[PDB]
Amino acid sequence: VKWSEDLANLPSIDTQHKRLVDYINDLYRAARRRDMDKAREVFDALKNYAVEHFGYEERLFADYAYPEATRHKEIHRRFVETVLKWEKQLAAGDPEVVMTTLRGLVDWLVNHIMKEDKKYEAYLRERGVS
Repeated sequence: VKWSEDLANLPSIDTQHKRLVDYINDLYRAARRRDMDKAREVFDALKNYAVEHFGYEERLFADYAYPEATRHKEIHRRFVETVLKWEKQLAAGDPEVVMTTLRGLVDWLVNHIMKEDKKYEAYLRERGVS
């Protein structure tokens, strides 16, 4: 996926978001090849990685006393909860269910990056974060 100005952010953050995009692409690859065991494998990995990327941002919020840390962490938390629900549907889902889930993942991620993560960039940049 492209990297518009809104999606853009701190280099180390761009690196992790792009990795989420890679996992998203891998998930589409599995569905495409109609491999549900691989799709479930990738989703699991996509899930753990998102939680670690959230934890990385949250650690930055802590380190630099980011004012809007509370709201942001709760948004992160709700999505994880959502990802866990989606995860159960893949147990008996088909390539179609994978694609619908994939669309939800994409819709949330892009909106989140452009509207929530973007709020912390200037703040962290002016404090020496990269």
